[PDB]
Amino acid sequence: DTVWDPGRDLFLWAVVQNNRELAEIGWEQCRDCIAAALAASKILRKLAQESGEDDSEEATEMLELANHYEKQAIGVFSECHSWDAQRAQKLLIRISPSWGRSTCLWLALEAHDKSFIAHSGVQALLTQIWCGELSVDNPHWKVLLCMIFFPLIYTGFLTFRRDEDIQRQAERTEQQKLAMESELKPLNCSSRLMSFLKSPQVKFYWNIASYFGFLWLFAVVLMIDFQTSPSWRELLLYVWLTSLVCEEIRQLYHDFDGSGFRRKAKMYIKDLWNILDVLSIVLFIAGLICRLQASDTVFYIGKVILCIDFIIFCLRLMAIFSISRTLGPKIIIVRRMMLDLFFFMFLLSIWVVAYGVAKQGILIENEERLNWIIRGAVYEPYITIFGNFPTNIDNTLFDISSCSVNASDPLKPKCPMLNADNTPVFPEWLTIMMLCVYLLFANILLLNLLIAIFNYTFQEVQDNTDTIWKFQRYELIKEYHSRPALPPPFILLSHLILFIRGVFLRDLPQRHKNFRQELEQTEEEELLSWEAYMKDNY
Amino acid sequence: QASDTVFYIGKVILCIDFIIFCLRLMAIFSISRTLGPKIIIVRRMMLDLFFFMFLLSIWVVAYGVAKQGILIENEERLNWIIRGAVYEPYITIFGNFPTNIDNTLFDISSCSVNASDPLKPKCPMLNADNTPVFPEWLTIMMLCVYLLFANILLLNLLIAIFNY
Repeated sequence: DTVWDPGRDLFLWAVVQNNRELAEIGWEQCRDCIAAALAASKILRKLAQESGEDDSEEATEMLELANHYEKQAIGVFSECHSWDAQRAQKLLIRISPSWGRSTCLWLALEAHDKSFIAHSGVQALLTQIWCGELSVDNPHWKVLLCMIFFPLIYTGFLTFRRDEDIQRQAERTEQQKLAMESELKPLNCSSRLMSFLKSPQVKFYWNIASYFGFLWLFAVVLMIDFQTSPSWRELLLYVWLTSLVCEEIRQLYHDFDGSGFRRKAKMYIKDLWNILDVLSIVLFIAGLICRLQASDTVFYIGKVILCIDFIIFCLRLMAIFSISRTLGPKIIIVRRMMLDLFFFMFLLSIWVVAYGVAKQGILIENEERLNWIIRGAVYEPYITIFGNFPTNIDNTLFDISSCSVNASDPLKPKCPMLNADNTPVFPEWLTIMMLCVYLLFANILLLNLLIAIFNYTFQEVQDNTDTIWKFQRYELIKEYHSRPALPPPFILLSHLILFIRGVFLRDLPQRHKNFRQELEQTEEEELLSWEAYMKDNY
Repeated sequence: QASDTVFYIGKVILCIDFIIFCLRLMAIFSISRTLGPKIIIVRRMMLDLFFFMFLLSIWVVAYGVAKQGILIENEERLNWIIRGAVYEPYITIFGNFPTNIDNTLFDISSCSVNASDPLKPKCPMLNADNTPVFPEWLTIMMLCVYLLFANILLLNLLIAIFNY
């Protein structure tokens, strides 16, 4: 390892001391370019976010320089993409031996470069990867219908990359022959299908089908099949849950940056949507302990916890429907304004408690029943505000309250205090006027402010959305490419097969064999000379 | 065709087609400049509603299966399962909130028998006589959180799409 180029030594020495006029000379000397520019971007952003004490320097100069080298990298790549894209992707994938055998895409990905990853060629690369073996630009309706009937693929209803490239190559050859006048693999017949059943667009649909199947099975075990002893349906439930846990654990340790511990754990625990799986897998096991404990009263609470966890297992499907571009920026706007509602509800609750304590204090004597105090002080006003205003006026002296006794026990509040017989000493129209002022302040003045917050924020947030979704689009795609092909009911058998392959003591994976690529010698030399010529054009 | 039962369905299809013959008049009232760009805006945002309705329907099915699973034993009647699991929550969400609290132990449900047939659901399971073993205020609190998430958090997003 550690091959010698003179270029990166001078460039690195110029970069780490934050000197612009040396670095702009150094970059024109480097053999390969794009990897160097993105590497300098990552070095400077790490060095800025670590220092934090010399506020002026790190706050201005290093971030300006890092954004500048980001702009240089985008410019060089967009100049290479206009020429001939089919070598541009190989430029984007390859291992660069100069910078420590890391690739180029990973450097841009790690360094939080939102602007380089939104460039059109890299999005086309990700779409061509996620799209699998079957060629892109084929509409989803056809794809799902081909998933419905398996031999329609062998008949041919969706186009393929191999045959399109063969036809394009034959057309180019015919064009060259016609201009004169006046390499590419052939297509397989049987393995067509087995190659179709590995693209991630297929596995996402089979996994979402198995996820609806899990919801069906859990509902039919929870409502109908529950008993004090386990059935076969509940055993199928058990094993299918543990299969989901096992596939999550095996997709931890087989990712890239696999060497070492807790880095991917620190990556995973950071964000909000992982909390749901982390809660639910624990609470399910708590339910199984309580379920198997086999007691008189505990069995009830064990059913209770599991009925609570079904809400969570239903709730994490909405994050799965974040993938689509149409529903992508919708959820983040709902996520953004969650915080204000609790403080707003608190502000309203102060007002309703005040109204209730006043109302019950005015025309009612000291009542010894604390449950009647709370039910007529917080509850009845909180139930008043949402009813309709002609329905809300429910005010007479004597309908159901009883008070000759201290507190008729069977659900009777204390009567209002009376001066004349069947007459309130307090005028009823004072109650009417007070209730009108109260509900007038409640409806129009509070909730319309609450509404008014959301519309302005929604209008304001529109401009910056396009990028973060693309970054998350990569954050999704890499998972399913490292998942076994079988649906999750059988992921246990493939996990066992993977472990039995693993204990064989032989390990030469094709794991990410379309992410990390190592070139031959002459292809690399001609490629680097090509891109250096493109930089000198730029 | 002049049959016993087909004549009914033949009247049915024609009564369906009258909706369509009434529906194509709105496209005729696209000619005027005042009503011209109005219809295209309605036409543009049709697609999102189905996905939004699906997202809401997941939440209501979850709530219903939880609610009927908690305080009711295994019921053999599949029609009662679907009517108390999908329908009663889907009818709950559009009623008014004081009207929505319709919760007592014993009004119309009958369960000494496996399933009184004439439109009677199974009774909630009881510990004491005429008392739910499950506290009623837990049902109240759960329903408050449920309708709080249903009203303000979903449909205002649905509204917010159209204005922008």
